Amino acid sequence: FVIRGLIRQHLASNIGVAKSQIREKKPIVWEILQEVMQGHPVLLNRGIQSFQPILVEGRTICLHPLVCQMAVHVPLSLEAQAEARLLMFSHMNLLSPAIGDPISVPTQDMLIGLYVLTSGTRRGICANRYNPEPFFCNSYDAIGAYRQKRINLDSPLWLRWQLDQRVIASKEVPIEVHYESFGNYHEIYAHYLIVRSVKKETLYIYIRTTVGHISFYREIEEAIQGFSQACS
Amino acid sequence: RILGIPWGFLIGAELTIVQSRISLVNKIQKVYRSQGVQIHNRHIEIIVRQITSKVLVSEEGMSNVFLPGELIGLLRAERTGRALEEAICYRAVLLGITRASLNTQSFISEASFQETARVLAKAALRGRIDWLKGLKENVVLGGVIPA
Amino acid sequence: NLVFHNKVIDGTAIKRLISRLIDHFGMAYTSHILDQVKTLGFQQATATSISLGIDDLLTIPSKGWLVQDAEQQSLILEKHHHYGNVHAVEKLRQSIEIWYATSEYLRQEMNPNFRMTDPFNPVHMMSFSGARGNASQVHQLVG
Amino acid sequence: ASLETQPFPLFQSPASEESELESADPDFYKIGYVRRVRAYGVEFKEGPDGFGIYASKDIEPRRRARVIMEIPHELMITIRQKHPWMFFPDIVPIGHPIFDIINSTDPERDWDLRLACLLLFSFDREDHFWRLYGDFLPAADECSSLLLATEEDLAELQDPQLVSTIRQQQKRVLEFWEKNWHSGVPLKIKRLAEDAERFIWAVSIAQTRCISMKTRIGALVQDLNMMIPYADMLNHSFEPNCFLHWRPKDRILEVMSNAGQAIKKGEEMTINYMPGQKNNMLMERYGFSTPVNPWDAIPFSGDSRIHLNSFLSVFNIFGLPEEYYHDSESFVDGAVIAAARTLPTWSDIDLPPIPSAERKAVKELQDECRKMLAEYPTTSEQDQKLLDSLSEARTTFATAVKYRMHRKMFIGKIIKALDIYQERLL
Amino acid sequence: EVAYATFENMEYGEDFMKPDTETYNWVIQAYTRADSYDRVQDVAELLGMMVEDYKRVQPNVKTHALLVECFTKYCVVKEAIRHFRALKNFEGGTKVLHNAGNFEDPLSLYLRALCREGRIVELIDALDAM
Amino acid sequence: EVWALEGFGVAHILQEMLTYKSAPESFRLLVRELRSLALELNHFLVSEKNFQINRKEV
Amino acid sequence: KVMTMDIERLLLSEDNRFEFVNSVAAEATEYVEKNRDEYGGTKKAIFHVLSNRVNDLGFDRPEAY
Amino acid sequence: RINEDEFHKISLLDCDFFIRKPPDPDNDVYDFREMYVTPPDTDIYSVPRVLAPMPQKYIRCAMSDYGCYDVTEPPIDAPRDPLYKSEREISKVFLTKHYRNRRLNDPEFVLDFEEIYVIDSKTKSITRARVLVTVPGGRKRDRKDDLLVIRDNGNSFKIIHVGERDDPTTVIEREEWTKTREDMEKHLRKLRDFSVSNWF
Amino acid sequence: DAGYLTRRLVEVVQHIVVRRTDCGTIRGISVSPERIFIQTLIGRVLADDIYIGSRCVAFRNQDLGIGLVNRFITFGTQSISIRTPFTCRSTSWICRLCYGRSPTHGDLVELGEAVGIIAGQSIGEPGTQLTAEHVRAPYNGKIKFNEDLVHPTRTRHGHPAFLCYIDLSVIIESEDIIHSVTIPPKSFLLVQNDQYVESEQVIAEIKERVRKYI
Amino acid sequence: DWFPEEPFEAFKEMRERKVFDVSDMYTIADVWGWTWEKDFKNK
Ligand SMILES: C[S@@+](CC[C@H](N)C(=O)[O-])C[C@H]1O[C@@H](n2cnc3c(N)ncnc32)[C@H](O)[C@@H]1O
Ligand SMILES: [Zn+2]
Repeated sequence: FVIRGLIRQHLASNIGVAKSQIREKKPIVWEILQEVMQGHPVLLNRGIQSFQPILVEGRTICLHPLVCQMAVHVPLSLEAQAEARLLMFSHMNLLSPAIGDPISVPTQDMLIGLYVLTSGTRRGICANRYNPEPFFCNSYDAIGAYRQKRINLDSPLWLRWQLDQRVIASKEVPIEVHYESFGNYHEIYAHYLIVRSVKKETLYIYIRTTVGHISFYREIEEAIQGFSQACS
Repeated sequence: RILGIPWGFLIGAELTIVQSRISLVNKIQKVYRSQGVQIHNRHIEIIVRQITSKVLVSEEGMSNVFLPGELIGLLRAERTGRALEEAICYRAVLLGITRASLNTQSFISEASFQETARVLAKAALRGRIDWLKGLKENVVLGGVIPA
Repeated sequence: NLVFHNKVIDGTAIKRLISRLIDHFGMAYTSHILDQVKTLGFQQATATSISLGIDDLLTIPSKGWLVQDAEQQSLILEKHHHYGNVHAVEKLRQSIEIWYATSEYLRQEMNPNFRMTDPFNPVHMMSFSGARGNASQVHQLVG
Repeated sequence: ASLETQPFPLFQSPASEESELESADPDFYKIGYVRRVRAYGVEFKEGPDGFGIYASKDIEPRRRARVIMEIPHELMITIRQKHPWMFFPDIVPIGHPIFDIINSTDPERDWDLRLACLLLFSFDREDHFWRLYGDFLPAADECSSLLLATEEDLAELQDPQLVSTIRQQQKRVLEFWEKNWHSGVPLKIKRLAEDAERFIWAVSIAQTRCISMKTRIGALVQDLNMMIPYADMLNHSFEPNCFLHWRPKDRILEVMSNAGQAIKKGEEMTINYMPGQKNNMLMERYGFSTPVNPWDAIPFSGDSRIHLNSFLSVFNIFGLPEEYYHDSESFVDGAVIAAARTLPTWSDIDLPPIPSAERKAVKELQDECRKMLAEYPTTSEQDQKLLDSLSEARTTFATAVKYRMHRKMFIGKIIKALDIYQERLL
Repeated sequence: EVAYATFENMEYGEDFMKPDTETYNWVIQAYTRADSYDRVQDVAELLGMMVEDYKRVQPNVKTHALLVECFTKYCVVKEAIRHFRALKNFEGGTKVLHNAGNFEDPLSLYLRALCREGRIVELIDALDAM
Repeated sequence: EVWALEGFGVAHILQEMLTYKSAPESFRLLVRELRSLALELNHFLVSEKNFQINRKEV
Repeated sequence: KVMTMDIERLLLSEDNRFEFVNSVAAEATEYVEKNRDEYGGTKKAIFHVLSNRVNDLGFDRPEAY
Repeated sequence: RINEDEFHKISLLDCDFFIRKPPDPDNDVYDFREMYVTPPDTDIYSVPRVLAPMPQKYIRCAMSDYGCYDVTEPPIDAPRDPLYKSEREISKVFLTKHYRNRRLNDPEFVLDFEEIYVIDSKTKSITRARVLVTVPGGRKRDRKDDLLVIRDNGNSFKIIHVGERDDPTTVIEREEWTKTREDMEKHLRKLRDFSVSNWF
Repeated sequence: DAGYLTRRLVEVVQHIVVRRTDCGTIRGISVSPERIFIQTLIGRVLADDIYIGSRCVAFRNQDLGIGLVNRFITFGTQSISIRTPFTCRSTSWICRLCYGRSPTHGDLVELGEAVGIIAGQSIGEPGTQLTAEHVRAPYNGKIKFNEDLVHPTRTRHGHPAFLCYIDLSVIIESEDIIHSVTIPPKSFLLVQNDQYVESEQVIAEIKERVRKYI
Repeated sequence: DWFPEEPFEAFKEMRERKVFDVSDMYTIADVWGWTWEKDFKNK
């Protein structure tokens, strides 16, 4: 395909000249090799799965950790290249067929990272020496306060959950409610607070959470948004 | 004895084969389940369908249609038992894996598996036709895979 | 779309999440969502550390008493085996079974001990999340 | 915006009384967009004739048909066309009295009553999409379906057979309501249609908006009658630029613009509700008529006949009788195609038309058409006057007037067609 | 095999393409006149499938004639006599089984089978049917 | 790997990997050695149009 | 990056994945027969087929994205 | 049986209560005699278990729900079924008298926390809350500064001065602490040395 | 062992391909009564309708989704009849309905899918992975029980013990309160009427034939 | 799970499980209407 590329650019007049330039390994050869590799898939074989190669520095083949002496193969015909790209990609095969079990699930460091990411607050006796938190109006204010070292990853905070649908719960009745004489009341729960009134309506939920939990939710929401950006 | 020669063989095969299927699906999947290595039954059931696929014609089944000891599919045996009066008789057989292969009509799938010389000798004496279908017998011929 | 968790990601919980994502969005979204959660996991693992030290491992504190118990019984039985009160098969079966019993207890009290008394212990998080080291392997280090 | 109640279609457009296509309320699209509806290159517009879909951009031609809309199955309503009643959004709880009522319908005569029961139940089922969508359905005073008419309108319909069929439909509906909304029904039924007007409205909507298709729900290939909350806003045409199509993997109804057709900004996106039904059938079910209806018929009994093939060629009509179409090669339209399907006609292998006897036949059939027009008390343009100015926009009455007018206008086009055919036969 | 491929296309297709009696006749004819191999088990399978289709397929003259052809070209006379005893009820059944005297002659083969197998009380019935 | 590729149904890659990347000449060897054992491994294909029994080049 | 969502869209469009991929291979080989421009550099016939088909779906993707 | 045209349909989780109402522009007034309970849509009625003295006169009340949330989190089928569902489960309702039956817009509008009626979905029952008042002044105190705390699954009611109100943070912290203290004792008790150890 | 098993299974089922939409089978495998009752149904197709009274709840050749199985187990509809591969009319190929939901999609399995070899692999490769309770004193204190209620025995270890075939209540007089423990029938109580017991000490316990040489 | 050892109870299970029932017990003499064959076979 490098020879065919050198013919396509007319930089070699015959296949022997193309082979001679390939032997000379001049930068032109690597530019045409980058042109050839662009959009051409290859099979990797341990266990046999196909990927888009990208020309990389060094000499040892580089593989993605979740897809991880691998052998390498080029599909030669156009029908084979089509079948490879449309059937044989990891995108097409995220499920193990034996029951339909997701293969690529976060594992090793990432999972324990996510575990710590989602460990969040120290609870109760582990958090206060004796028996007896900021509010953030949106999650980017909380992340900003974390970056500015006003709060730590483990530390409890309140986020205004103005998307006041989709509140998570444990089927637990309110741990406490406060009613003001003027008919506002606050419901306090082990995980969140709701301010609502007999006149007017619910003002806001405030969820008691951590920078870690916020980041876990936000980076998935922003991954969905980043993918669906192309839907525009 | 209870159902006589027109039906007793057919329903005896049916009851044997369904009991066997239930027993094999249980005894096999019970291992995986007790080991916690879960699997869907639809993968086991194709193998058990092959193990219980055949019946054999017994001596009292000697006929010009089927000879004794011949192995025929359960569908073939049921349908010919409905259709013909020609002394049809058969009994279910639990064809083990290594005997479901070497009794798979595409002779290349037999020969390239095991007993290659014996398979080829019989099939050449039988003049057998492998009407090429299925995958193992197609990759040898370098085909497009009938799948 | 997805519910806010406010709860720790167990390996079973993330298996549920990823399966539900594949079933809801198909491959199209989930192959990006999971590939970004990779980077999130790497980031938070790098900001943390899961380093293991000689006193990050954490022998269950009553092990000494339990071993002394199993030791004293064995000594008494060995004494009584010399006296001809106990035959060799009973002594053998004690030597097997009382130490198997102790080893099992020591395992069944390893996880509660971490979760109640050192929740953020490295090998606790390693085994309870399922990253590396089965509970048996952690116990064979610790217990 | 996954909440709220009472969004409505601004009634500034249905204010034609003093004497045109403003955008629909953005919430009308938003309630879909939040629920994975997508409109591509089209806009909902609100005329005094209600909603329509219009192209908001010029769309280039494409080799396959091009998607213009996607509606997800979760927002639809469905009844099985054949006896074993099942609901694939499965709104109705098992053992709900609605299932007993819906079973008491005739398997094939009363599909509209079944759909009306589902529609009403879907207005009662909170946080079903139609709880919000019902505000955008035409109310009982603005629906065109003649099930809401009365004798004051049907006297203006002047079509006794169609009057009789409308009367039978109304009788059937009201008898069903009286039988199944008697005082003994549970409150969770009586609250669906506490009066006859609510039920006859629901039936009129079910009739005017029922799509039907063969579909695949997973493995099950099946016949459904269904309501699709944004494909039912497509207006009828017998020359449609779009068609509905089903995707079973993600259970999407596509609205597809026809392959190889370009379309223009402001063009109405239309579909062929039922192919091959006379205007009286469109009045019976949907409650409208169109003058270019290429399947309409005329009660000719004449032995005068015209050379069919010459009638085609003088108007450059092409194709088989099931297929007749017109091309670029300009008054020729669906009414002339209807004429070719309807006039007493003769044909022979190659034999030419008698230039004299065809003019004689033209004269005879023209005087037949003239006496047919003379059977009405008024001309076409008198009804045009009675529609360019009108007392109160009484929708059923205006629909009956549109019907009569369309028929006369048609027969007029028949006269003009025979005139131009004779002249252009030279 | 090339006929049975179409039959297998039909029998496991949509209802509008399910085999009819003629489809069974043509595939039984294909098997019974095969050049090179024993087809009796296939013909018996096809017959059993036709019986399994009893709600939709009923036999005709040509079906019984082809089956008598099969069960007499191969020595299966105890079943041939039964199919001929059914063919008896159709006028011209023996004309069809004579098949104008080509593809050998199934009627002659049947009469010879009855002769050499001594089934004369069936042979006189075949002669009366002729 | 053959089992995996044919599991994906990705059989043109399987054909490439098993034939022109190195009837195929190895099937020619197979038939020739059986033909040397005095067995005629004979390959036919049947014309769908004409029923003609075309003998393959083997 | 994005092109595989188009692939998935077309996989979702066509009623058989294998028949879809067969039709893509057919379209590419007929393209490379009806046109004999070399068309083999930074853009590839498979991506061209996917692009043209998603453009038929109405989506603003350029030839080989 | 009974019609609902003049009844408040107080929908709880396990049943709907029907409470007769007089006409008022705000629909704000309750009969507290014509009490009925109905399975969620069964249109069948019986008198609920009144467990307390109830006012035999038309009076006006605010209403609020002591419901939990629950994440139904159902299994999802192929047509993009939503990977979450969450719904309010009204286990209990509070009806709070208005002081002097003042209307919501009156300048001196105050909730009369002395008179709270509690409706329980699962015992199908009505009760009058035995609230405790911590405020100095008995019946003649300024009621604008009163704040009601409800606790113990809505079984405990305490009127406290507005200033005192514990912060939500310290409430949750104190509940976590009083839980984890008992869990930690229940764990440490298995050790031999527990009998000779200090809380530390 | 795993490698041999995989080779043999694939060689047996190399020919099962989804060649047809519907073999037209008129029969099904019956299923009736729990996680196994789920897994045996999910992604099958019904061989026959199911009705709950007059309410039709599922129809022939409909897919079993989780909601339908949940309805079935809610309303007790036994005899759920499903088109398993055993129901199919061919042994040399399978039709997509008799296989049901795809191994890797939400819709039916796909015509041409090598579900045979997929099954063979999916069974062979997991082959690589295949391979009395003690009651203990929860508190320090004094054991108390009426030891006349229980039979004397010699334990497997030669220790004397009591063997009990009743619900026995054992008190532990701890330093704070009279804790208690329930001992089930058929159990070896290793302790005695007034023994001092220490926390986590075992208090009760609830072939080959081999030569031992002295 | 096992079918009964007694054949008749095994037939009752065959009915109840619908693995085999009397409606599948049919043959040509009962299918193509060869009502005469009753008079031939048993004599
Ligand atoms: C499928 S419903 C659409 C609902 C309608 N857009 C509305 O505003 O409620 C068809 C209705 O649109 C109108 N309609 C249908 N076909 C039409 C046509 N060809 N020209 C004008 N109006 C038409 C009639 O009032 C008919 O009841
Ligand atoms: Zn099947």
